[PDB]
Amino acid sequence: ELEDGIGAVAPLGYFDPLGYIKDEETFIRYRAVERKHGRVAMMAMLGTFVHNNGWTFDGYLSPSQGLKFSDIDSGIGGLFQVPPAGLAQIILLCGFVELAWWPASNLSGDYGVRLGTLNDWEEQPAKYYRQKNAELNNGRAAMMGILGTFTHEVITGQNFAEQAAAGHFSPFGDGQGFF
Amino acid sequence: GASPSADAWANSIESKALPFARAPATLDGTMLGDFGFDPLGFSTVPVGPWFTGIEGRNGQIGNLNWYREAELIHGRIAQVAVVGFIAPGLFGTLPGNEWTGVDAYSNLNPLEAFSQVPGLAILQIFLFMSYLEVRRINIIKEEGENYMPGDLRIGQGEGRWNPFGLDYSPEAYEEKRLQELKHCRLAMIGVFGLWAQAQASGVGVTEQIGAALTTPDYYAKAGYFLP
Amino acid sequence: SEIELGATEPLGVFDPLGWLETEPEAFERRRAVERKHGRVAMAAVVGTIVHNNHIVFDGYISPSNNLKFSDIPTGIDGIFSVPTAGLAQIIAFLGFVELAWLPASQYDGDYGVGYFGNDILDPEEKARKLNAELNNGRAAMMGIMGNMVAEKITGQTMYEQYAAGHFNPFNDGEGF
Amino acid sequence: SEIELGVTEPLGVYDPLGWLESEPEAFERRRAVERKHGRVAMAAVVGTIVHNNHIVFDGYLSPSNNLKFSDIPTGVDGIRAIPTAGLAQILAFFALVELAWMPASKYDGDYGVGYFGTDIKDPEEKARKLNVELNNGRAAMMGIMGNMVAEVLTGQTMYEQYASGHISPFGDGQGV
Amino acid sequence: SEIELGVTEPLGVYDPLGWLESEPEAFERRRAVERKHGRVAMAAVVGTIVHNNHIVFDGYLSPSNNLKFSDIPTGVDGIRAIPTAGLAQILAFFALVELAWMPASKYDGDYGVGYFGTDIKDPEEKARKLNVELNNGRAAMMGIMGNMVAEVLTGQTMYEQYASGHISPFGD
Amino acid sequence: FENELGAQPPLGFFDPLGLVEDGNQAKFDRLRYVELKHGRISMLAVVGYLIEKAGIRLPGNISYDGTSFADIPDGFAALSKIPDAGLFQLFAFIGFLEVFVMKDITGGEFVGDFRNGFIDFGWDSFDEETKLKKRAIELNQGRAAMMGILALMVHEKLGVSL
Ligand code: CLA
Ligand code: CLA
Ligand SMILES: CCCCCCCCCCCCCCCC(=O)OC[C@H](CO[C@@H]1O[C@H](CS(=O)(=O)O)[C@@H](O)[C@H](O)[C@H]1O)OC(=O)CCCCCCCCCCCCCCC
Ligand SMILES: CC(=O)O[C@H]1CC(C)(C)C(=C=C/C(C)=C/C=C/C(C)=C/C=C/C=C(C)/C=C/C=C(\C)C(=O)C[C@@]23O[C@]2(C)C[C@@H](O)CC3(C)C)[C@](C)(O)C1
Ligand code: KC1
Ligand code: KC1
Ligand code: KC1
Repeated sequence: ELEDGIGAVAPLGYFDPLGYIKDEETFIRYRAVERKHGRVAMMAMLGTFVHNNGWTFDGYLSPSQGLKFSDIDSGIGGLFQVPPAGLAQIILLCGFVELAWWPASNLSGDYGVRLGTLNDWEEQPAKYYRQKNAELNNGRAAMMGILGTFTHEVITGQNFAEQAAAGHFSPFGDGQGFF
Repeated sequence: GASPSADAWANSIESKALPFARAPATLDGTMLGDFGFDPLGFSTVPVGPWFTGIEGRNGQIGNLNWYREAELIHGRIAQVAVVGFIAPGLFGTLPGNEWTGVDAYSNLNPLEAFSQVPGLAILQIFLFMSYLEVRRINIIKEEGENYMPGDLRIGQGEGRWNPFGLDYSPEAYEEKRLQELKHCRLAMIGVFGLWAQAQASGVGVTEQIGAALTTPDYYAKAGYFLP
Repeated sequence: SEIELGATEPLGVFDPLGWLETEPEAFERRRAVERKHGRVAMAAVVGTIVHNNHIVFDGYISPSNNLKFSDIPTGIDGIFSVPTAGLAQIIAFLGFVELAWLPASQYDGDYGVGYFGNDILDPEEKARKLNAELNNGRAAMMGIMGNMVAEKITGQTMYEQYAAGHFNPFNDGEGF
Repeated sequence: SEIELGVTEPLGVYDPLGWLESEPEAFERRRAVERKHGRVAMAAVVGTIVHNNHIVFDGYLSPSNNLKFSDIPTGVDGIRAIPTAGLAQILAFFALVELAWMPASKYDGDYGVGYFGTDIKDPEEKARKLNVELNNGRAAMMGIMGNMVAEVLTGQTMYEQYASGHISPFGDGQGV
Repeated sequence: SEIELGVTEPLGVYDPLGWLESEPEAFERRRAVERKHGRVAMAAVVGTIVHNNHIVFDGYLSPSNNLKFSDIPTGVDGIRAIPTAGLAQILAFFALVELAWMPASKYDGDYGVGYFGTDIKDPEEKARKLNVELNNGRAAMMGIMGNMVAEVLTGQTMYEQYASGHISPFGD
Repeated sequence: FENELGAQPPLGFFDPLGLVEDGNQAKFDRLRYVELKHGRISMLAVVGYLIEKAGIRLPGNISYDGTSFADIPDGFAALSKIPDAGLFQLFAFIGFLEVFVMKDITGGEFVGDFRNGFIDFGWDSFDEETKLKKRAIELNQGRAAMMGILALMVHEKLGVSL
C-alpha cells in the first residue's frame, strides 16, 4: 500500500524513477504483480541453489520412462527433461492453487497465511513493516537473480554448476560473444 | 496519488547531453556539471547518507549531494587507477625479497598482480584507504548538512590541509572543480576499459598497445642493405 | 535506558577508571563499541569451536590455488591462509553489512531485527536480554583473546593442544 | 626585491616572452622554479665533474646485488644502475626535505640557512650574491643539459669523451 | 627567551604531561638538562659513527695493559675496555670542566664560546640555531638509545650488523 | 590521603610515583583493596614457603595414585609434581573463595573487612584506637611479606642461599 510505504525501503525510498505511478489504482495492480513475481522467483532461486548443489532425491522420477532424479539437468533445461504427463500434474496443482486456494485474482496478496507468534503484528507493528518490506525486497533480488541465472546459462552454454567449476565468471578473453 | 518522480517527469526540462530526451525537473541547473543527463531518473529519487545510521537512511527532497559524493569518490579512485593500470607496464616494477618471493611485484598483467603480491601489501594499502575514509566520516559527522561533496579538507579555503598554498581565485576554483568532475567521469570509463582489456588480452595495456603500435615480425622489411 | 544496562549483580556499575563520572559524552559510543566487540567475539568464539571440531564444508575454497576447505588451518593462520582475492571478497561483503545493512554508526545497536525478530514486550525482560548480550559478549572477548594468545604461546591450535593433553602449564616445558 | 634579483649587466631585464607584465602574478612562483632548477642543476654539474674524475666512495653500494660504487656508470646511466630499493631511499628522504624541512612551496627559497649560515646584512651585497646564485644556476642549467645531450649523442661518458679525444662534434656542437 | 626555544613545526609546544604549567618553576633546570642531555647525546651518535668506521688513533692506548686503540670494541663495550687508571683520567678532567670551566650549575647553557666563536645578534637567527641544537639534541637522544638497544638485541656492533645485512627486523 | 592506614612513623605518606595527588576516593580504595589483597596472600606465602624449605610435610599420600607429600619438592617445583586432578581443585576452590565467599557482601566499615556478619572473632572489644593500628599492623605486615616472598622466588631461580 502507498500510505504505509511498503515497497519504499531505506536505500532508495520511493524508487519509481521512470514515473510509472500516475495514480493510486495502478499501484495496486503493479504491487499485486511484483509481489506475485517475487514469490515465484524466490522459489525459483531456491531451486537453482538446490539443483546446482547436486542435492537430488533417490529413485526414479518416471519409472516407466526410466528417468532418474539424478539424470535431470540442474540448469535451465531441467524442467523440460520431465515427462509432460508428469508436469501436467505440476500445472494442474499449481493452477488449482492459483484459482481456488490462493486466488491470484486477489490483488491484496493476503491469503491468511499466519504463522502466529513469528508475526504478532498487533503488538509489534514494526515487525509487520519489517516482514512486508522483506517479502518484496527478497522477491525483487530473487527476480533479478533468476534473470541472472537464466541468461548466464544462455550466453555461456554451461549451467551454474558447470560455469563455476570452470571459473568462467568473466566475459572477456573467452571464445563466447564479441568480447 | 502520483509518484514524487512522475511529477519530475511532468515538468521535464530540455537536456544537453541527451538533447532529444527531456531531462527531469530535479536537475535544476544549480549543480556543478549538470548537463541534463539522467535518462533513468535517479535524481528524481535522491539518496541520503545511509552510512551514518538509520536516521540518515532517508534522502532529502531535491538534494543530490550524496549522489555527487559517490560520483566524486568513484572518479577520484578511477583517476588514480588509470595510472595504476598503466605505470607498472610503463615505468617498470618493484623488486622482491625471498620473504615476499622474487617476481612477486613483477606481474605485468595488473589483475593477477593482485593475486601475486603478498597479502601484507594489499592489507596496508587497504588500511591506508581505510584511514582517509575514517577521515571522511569524521568530516561528515561534524559538517552534517553543511558538508560539501568531495570535501576531505584538502586545499584552498577554510581550515583544510594546504601544504602547497594553492590559493586559487574564487572562480578559477570552480573551473578546477569542473576539471576534476570531467576527469572523474572520463577516467571511470577509462578504468573500465583497462579492466576489461586486461581480462580480454591477458597482458597489460602497454603490452597490448605496444604490440599493436609495432610492425609484425613477418611484415618488417629487412631494411638498409645498400652500401 | 542504556546507562544502567551492562551492570549486573556481582559488581554493579563497574568502572575502575571512572570514565562514567569523568566523560559521560563518550559513553554511548563506548557502549556501541562494547556491544560490537561483544557480537564480533561471540561469532569468533563459536567459530573456533566449529573449526577445531573439523566441521568443514567440502571441496576447494580456491580451485585455482588447489586449496581445499580442510587445507585451511583451524587456528590463527586460517583466515590468512585464504587467498587474497578471497579475503578481499569477505571484507567487501562485511563492509557492505557494516555500512548499509547493519550500519555500525548507529550506536544503539538496533537494526530493525529484534531478538529472534521479536521486540521484547516487557521493559526489564528486555533489559535482562540486553544484559545477557553484553555479558556473553564481554565473556567472549576474553574467550577469543584467551584462545589467540594460548595458541601462539603453546604453538599448537585448539585441536592439537587438546589431542596432546597439553592442559597443565606447570608440568610441561614452558616459562615457569 | 624579487623582481630586481635576476637582472645583471649585459642583458638587464630579459624576457622575450614579455611575461613580466603579461603575467605579473605568476612571477613569484616562476622565480622560485628558476631558483629551484638552478640549485638542482648546479649540484648536477658538480656531480658530473666529480663522477667523471673517478671520485668513488670505496665500497659497495648494494652488496646484495654485488654492486660496488665503482661499478656504477659515471654518465647519464648512473641512477639507472642504482637498485630500485636504493631510489626508494632517495625519494623518501627528499620527500621529507622537499615537503617538510625545506618545502618547495616556500616560494622565496629562504628556508633556514644563509650563505654559509650568514645573513648578509648589506642589501647591495646580498642582492649581489642573490644575482650570482641565479646566474650560476642559469649557467649550470644550460651546462647540465648540454652535458646530457653530448653523452647520448656520442654514447660516451665525459671521461670516455676526453679519453678518445672526442671533443670535436661528429654530430653538431654548440658551446662557449 | 627560553620558553619558546623548543617550539618548532608540526608539534609546536609539546607537553603530554602538561608540566609547563604544572611546574612553571622547574623549567629553567629542566631545559638545562634537556640541553645537556642533547649535547652529550649529539657527541655520542657521532662517536658511534667514528668508532664503527674504524677511525682509530694508530697507537697504544695502554702500553701498560698492552692495549692498542684498535683492540677496543666499537660498540657499547668500548668504555669497559678502557683501564680504570685511564678512565679516572677523564673524570678528573671533566670534573674540571663540569664544575669550573663550563659549570653545569649554569642553567643557561651559555658560556664564553658561541656558535663557532660568534655571538649571533639577529634574534631569530639565534633562536633558529638554538632550536636546532635542541632538535638535533633530541634526535640524538633517541638515536643513541636506538643504537644501544639494537646492539644488545642482536649482540653485534653497528659495523658487524651492517656487514651481515641485519638491518631488516627479522627476529623481532 | 595524609593521615590513614599507610601513614607511618618512619615514612608518612611516601607516594613517590604519580598515583593519588587528587581527591579521588574511588582510585584510592581500589588501590588500598589490592595492597591488602596482595599482603594477605603473601603473608601466607612467606609461611607457605618456609615450611616447605624446612621440609615439613603433611603425613603422606596426596593421592590414591602412590604419590606422597614428601615426594613433592619445595619451591617452584612443587607446581610440576602436584597431580593435575588435585591442581584443578586448588584453582577451583580458590576461585570459589574469590568469587563467592570473600567479599563485602553486607558492607564492612572499611576496605578489606570481609566479616559478613557470619564469622567475627571479636572486633567489638577494642577501644577505637586499637582497631585502626591493628589493621595498620596487617597492612605493614602484609607490606613486608610481599617483598619477603618476592625475595624468596627471585633467589630460588638465582640459587642464592637466604
Ligand atoms: C514483476 C515486476 C515488477 C513490478 C510490476 C514492479 C512494480 C513496482 N515496483 Mg518494483 N522491482 C522489481 C520488479 C517489479 N516491480 C525488481 C525486479 C526490482 C529490483 C531491481 C524492483 C525494485 C523496486 C524498488 C527499490 C522499488 C520498486 C517499486 C515498485 C512500484 C513503483 C512503480 C514502478 O516502478 O513500476 C515499474 C514499471 C513497470 C513494471 C512497467 C515497465 C515494464 C518494463 C518496461 C519491462 C521491461 C523489463 C526488462 C525486460 C527487464 C528489467 C530488468 C533489466 C534492467 C535487467 C511498483 C509497485 C517502488 C515501491 O514499491 O515504492 C512504494 C520502489 O521503491 N521496485
Ligand atoms: C627553469 C626554467 C626557468 C624559469 C621558470 C625562468 C624564469 C624567469 N627568468 Mg630565467 N633563465 C633560465 C631558466 C628559467 N628562467 C635559463 C636557463 C637562463 C639562461 C639562458 C635564463 C636567463 C634569464 C635572464 C638573463 C633573465 C631571466 C629572467 C626570468 C624571469 C622573467 C619572467 C619572464 O617573463 O621569463 C620568461 C619565462 C620563462 C623564462 C619561463 C618559460 C620557460 C620556457 C617556455 C620553457 C621552454 C624552454 C625550451 C624547452 C628550452 C630548450 C633549449 C634548452 C634545452 C637548451 C622569470 C622568473 C629575467 C629576470 O630574472 O628578471 C626579473 C632575466 O633578466 N632568465
Ligand atoms: C496463466 C498461466 C500461467 C502458466 C505459467 C507456467 C509457466 C511455466 C514456466 C515457464 C518458465 C519460462 C521458460 C523459458 C524457456 C526456457 O527455459 O528455454 C529452455 C531452453 C533450455 O535448453 C537446454 O539447454 C541445455 C544445453 S546445455 O547442457 O546447458 O549445454 C540442455 O542441457 C537442455 O537439455 C536444454 O533443454 O533454454 C533456451 O532455449 C534459451 C531460450 C532463451 C530465451 C527464450 C525467450 C522466450 C521467448 C520470449 C521472448 C519475448 C517474447 C515477446 C516478443 C513476442
Ligand atoms: C585432543 C583431542 O583429540 O580432543 C580431545 C580433548 C579432550 C578435552 C581430552 C576430550 C574430553 C573430555 C571432556 C571435555 C569431558 C566433559 C564432559 C562434560 C561437559 C560433562 C558434564 C557433566 C554435567 C552433569 C552430568 C550435570 C548434572 C546436573 C544435575 C544432576 C542437575 O540437577 C543440574 C541443574 O541444572 C538442572 C538440570 C536442574 C536444576 O533444578 C538444578 C540444577 C541447576 C543443579 C576429548 C573428548 O577426548 C577430545
Ligand atoms: C557475486 C557472486 C560471486 C561469484 C561469481 C564468486 C566467485 C568466486 N569466488 Mg566468491 N564470494 C562471494 C561472491 C561470489 N564469488 C560472496 C558473497 C562471499 C562471501 C563474502 C564470497 C567469499 C569468497 C572467498 C573467501 C573466496 C571466494 C572465491 C571465489 C572464486 C573461486 C574460484 C577460484 O578461486 O579458482 C570464484 C571466482 C575464492 C577465491 O577468490 O580464490 C582466489 C575464495 O577464496 N569467494
Ligand atoms: C696532562 C698530560 C697527560 C699525560 C702525561 C698522560 C699520561 C697517560 N695517560 Mg692520560 N689523559 C690525559 C692527559 C695526560 N695523560 C687527558 C687530558 C685525557 C682525557 C681527559 C687522558 C685520558 C686517558 C685515557 C682514557 C688513558 C690515558 C692513559 C695514560 C697513560 C698511558 C701510559 C700507559 O698506560 O702505559 C699515561 C700515564 C691510559 C692509561 O692510563 O692506562 C693505564 C689510558 O687508558 N689517558
Ligand atoms: C495423488 C496421488 C498421486 C499419484 C497416484 C501419482 C502418480 C504418478 N505420478 Mg505424480 N504427482 C502428484 C500426485 C500423484 N502422482 C502430485 C501431488 C505432484 C506435484 C504436483 C506430482 C508430480 C509428478 C511429476 C513431476 C511426475 C509424476 C509422475 C507420476 C507417475 C509415476 C509413474 C510413471 O512414470 O508414470 C505416477 C502415475 C511422473 C510421471 O508422470 O511420468 C510420466 C512424473 O514425472 N508426478
